[PDB]
Amino acid sequence: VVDPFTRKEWFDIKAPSTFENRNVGKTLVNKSTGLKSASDALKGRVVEVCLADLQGSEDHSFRKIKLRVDEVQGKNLLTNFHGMDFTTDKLRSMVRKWQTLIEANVTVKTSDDYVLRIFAIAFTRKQANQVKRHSYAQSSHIRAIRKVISEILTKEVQGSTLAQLTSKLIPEVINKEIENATKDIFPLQNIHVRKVKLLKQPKFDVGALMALHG
Amino acid sequence: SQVFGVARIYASFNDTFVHVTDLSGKETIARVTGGMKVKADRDESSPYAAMLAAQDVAAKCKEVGITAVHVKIRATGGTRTKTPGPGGQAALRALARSGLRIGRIEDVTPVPSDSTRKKGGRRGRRL
Amino acid sequence: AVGGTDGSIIVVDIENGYITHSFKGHGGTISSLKFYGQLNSKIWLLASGDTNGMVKVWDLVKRKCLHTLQEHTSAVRGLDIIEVLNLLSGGRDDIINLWDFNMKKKCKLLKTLPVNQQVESCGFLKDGDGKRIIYTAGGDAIFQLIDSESGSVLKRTNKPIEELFIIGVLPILSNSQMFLVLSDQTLQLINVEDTIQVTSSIAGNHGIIADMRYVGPELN
Amino acid sequence: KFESRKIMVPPHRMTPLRNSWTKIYPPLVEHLKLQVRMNLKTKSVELRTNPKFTTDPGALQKGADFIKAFTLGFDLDDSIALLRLDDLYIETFEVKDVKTLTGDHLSRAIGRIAGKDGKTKFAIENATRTRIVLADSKIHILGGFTHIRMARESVVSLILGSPPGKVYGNLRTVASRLKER
Amino acid sequence: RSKPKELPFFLQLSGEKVGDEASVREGIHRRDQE
RNA sequence: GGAACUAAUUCCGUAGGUGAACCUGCGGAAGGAUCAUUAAAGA
RNA sequence: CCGUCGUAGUCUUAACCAUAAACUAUGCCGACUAGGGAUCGGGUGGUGUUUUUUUAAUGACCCACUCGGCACCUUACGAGAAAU
Repeated sequence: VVDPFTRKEWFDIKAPSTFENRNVGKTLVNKSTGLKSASDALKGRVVEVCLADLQGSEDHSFRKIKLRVDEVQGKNLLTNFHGMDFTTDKLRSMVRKWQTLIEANVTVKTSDDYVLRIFAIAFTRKQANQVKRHSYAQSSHIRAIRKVISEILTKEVQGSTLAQLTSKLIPEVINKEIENATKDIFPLQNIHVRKVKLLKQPKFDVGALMALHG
Repeated sequence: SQVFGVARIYASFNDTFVHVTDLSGKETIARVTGGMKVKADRDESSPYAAMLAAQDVAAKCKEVGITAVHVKIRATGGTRTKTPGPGGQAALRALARSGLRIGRIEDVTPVPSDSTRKKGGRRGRRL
Repeated sequence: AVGGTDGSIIVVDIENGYITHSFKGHGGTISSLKFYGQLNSKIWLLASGDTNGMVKVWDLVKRKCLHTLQEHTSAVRGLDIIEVLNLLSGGRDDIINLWDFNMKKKCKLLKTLPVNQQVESCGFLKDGDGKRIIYTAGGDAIFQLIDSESGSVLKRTNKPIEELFIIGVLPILSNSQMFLVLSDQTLQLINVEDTIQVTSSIAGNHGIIADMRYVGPELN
Repeated sequence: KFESRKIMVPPHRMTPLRNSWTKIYPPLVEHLKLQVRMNLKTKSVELRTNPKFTTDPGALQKGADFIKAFTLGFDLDDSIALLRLDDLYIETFEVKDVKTLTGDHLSRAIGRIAGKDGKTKFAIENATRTRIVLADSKIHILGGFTHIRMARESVVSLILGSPPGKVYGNLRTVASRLKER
Repeated sequence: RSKPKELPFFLQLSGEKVGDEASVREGIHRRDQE
């Protein structure tokens, strides 16, 4: 004899300033009561929204983003970056038969000393005139590709403060410099960041979080 | 346009789970399954039941403050079957035609970079 | 008056099954609506409360939305139109807000009452003369009569040990009889004049009976 | 008041479906009143529902299921059946699911399901009124739930290395006890 | 004794008719001919 | 008990066994019946 | 004609045992006898293709050849009871 819905208070979630749409979704909490409140619950939640819902454009159907809530201000709770994933359906289609797959990754620091591990995947493409279907590189090929990818990724992560990497990933410049330094080794197709995770963030610093929001 | 939540359908064999939550996941909103809407054990998974649970879930779903929903369909997974149960597509078919506008639905069955020994042994299980 | 889940509100005449007029309204769920009328009058006022703290005083003859009062920070569960004009709106968050209503643009917030309970419903009681005590229903189920001139509570009918919330109150008002629908699914009749005393208790439904045991000398 | 479902098309099954395309989209757009776009570069079929032209909300969901059925390598006629009959569903499992088989052991296993000149595979569908697809390690089934459960047991009995004859026995047993009812 | 002797785009099927035994268990054209 | 009335698939190596007309676990073998489709970086 | 509990075991170190249809159910080294297209590795040849930058150098690819591989195809001026 209670009903949970008629007790909680609806809340509004706002995305980071560097995004196509600030508005994201609404959530249910629990009245900020004396002893156990609505303030504590909202801070640790995260939200997975496909950036195509978050950028509008569909040339972005895959690629999912983690938005974590850090601060709150009355029916208005802000968010920052917490990671990026791909979509499972898109990844399955990319793994075609008779072709080499290549992955590489590095754990690396930024300016505003978040620590992250970013990913990268690419596949050997057929030479547009090639009689042989397999088109497999040569391990020696693979070794070199990963070392260059690894090279390029560490350069981007150290240069990017944290938010800048965000601004770096969205237009996928990374994806292309790869292809550029790569095409001298072996063809390759797709080539994406694929997944990035956060594992060590610095300290709150309420000032820095406010700067991202507009 | 709508208010978005998350649908999330676990459809194994021998039962089908439907339950909608807040887009973050932390706070949920109504569940009900196929085992709930019939009594016969044997008939716990069947589409007929899932439809009934899709019906109940739709009611409470719009009873609170949700009008729309993204679904994340899912089989058992792990070292198990990996294929969609019967009453998961039927649980989504009965949920699709209910007004709740849908949007973007991916598969989320846990798939390992394989391992931990499957159950059954060399002979294997179900026959 | 009917309030839709979408927030669109349509007014239907009780006698004939037709809609006199349809109002698009605010873009939110409609928490409650209140009608104002005189056995015979050329003025009729309808007040609608959204899930958010927005009150629109739709005017039926004018067919316009006169006023917007987003003083409230939460959906207005209960709206009471006080007799001439001041509008009293129950606040889900905790704020119960007085208002001044007029046909013309001029309107203002006369007073704000802070009460330590959710305002499930509220009303104006004629008893107590000029110092009308607003009738307030809360989540904690403690009925409160509050001075208008001061924010102090003249009398509180109960605190109940059972953890229940009164969903809504049906009051005769002329007969000074208030019916409270409790979250333990019981109805209490309270007369209106320190602790409010229930004249009688009527239980609508018993959810589960743990055991049946006869007691008392009469055995009835 | 729109609705958008977008399904990826496999390259191997892409050519037959594109060739029959002209037989494919008309029953959708004309018989069911629906919008069927096709992105050749992204190899993705896009089914959009128009509120003015779509009588049933379920039809948009039905259209996506029909495209997927053909996607799984089923026949166009089988895909048409999904729109016509609701009771028809598809079941997919991995041979590795029922019995971990390596190399040639897997290969031969597949043959025991197919049989010489498809004879083993064809008998199960006729006696179970269903449609089966033998992909790589994936097997797909298409039909009524009660029909699929009987068909899955017969297919599993094969994949367990039981001899085809025994499976014929169980098959005519089940087909008899169900066509009787 | 002298006189001589003599579909829909969406198919409609009952739950019992299709493979929904569970729905039929809980389940609860003369005018057209006229 | 007495006496009335009315009604009418095969096999191998290995290990173990108390519902063992033999079976079971682990790994092998075939000396066991391959239909169907298959260019979609078809940039 | 299975389901449940589950001891040893399953994994690892140090030591044993010391055999399998341990099978292509076909000793080793060499030498001769006949055709074809694929493929793995290596090398040679090209005013071949593609990558652009300013042409290259690279790389991947195409053609011809040649060693050495894992295999398949067709056949004989050969062999077999016959499959081969």
